[PDB]
Amino acid sequence: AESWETLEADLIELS
Amino acid sequence: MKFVYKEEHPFEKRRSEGEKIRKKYPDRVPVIVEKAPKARIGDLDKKKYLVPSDLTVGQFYFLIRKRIHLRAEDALFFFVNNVIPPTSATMGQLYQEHHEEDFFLYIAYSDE
Repeated sequence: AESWETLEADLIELS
Repeated sequence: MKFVYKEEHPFEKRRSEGEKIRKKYPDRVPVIVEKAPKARIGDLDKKKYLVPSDLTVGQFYFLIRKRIHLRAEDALFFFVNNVIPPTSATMGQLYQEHHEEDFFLYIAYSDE
């Protein structure tokens, strides 16, 4: 039920 | 300590969520992040994360901190089962060492 936050859009800033 | 996620959801619900992730996403780990009870620090609006297991704890801190309503200078500390993790560990490493029976990894953060 509770949605997941995935951090996918965030990984770009680790590169 | 009492994660609100555990009060809001039955064990069997949480275990089903965590177990599905582990079996379908070998590259990810299911993580709950909540403020530690005694903590004196800004708030995080979301608690349920699906986290690349190969992120370091330090990298996870960087991404999570962005999402906490913090003063710019505030540091925070993570606790997993009451221990501050190493920053060079990975989230997969922490998960293997520290995941709970519902197959979630629980991280409490604090101002300490």
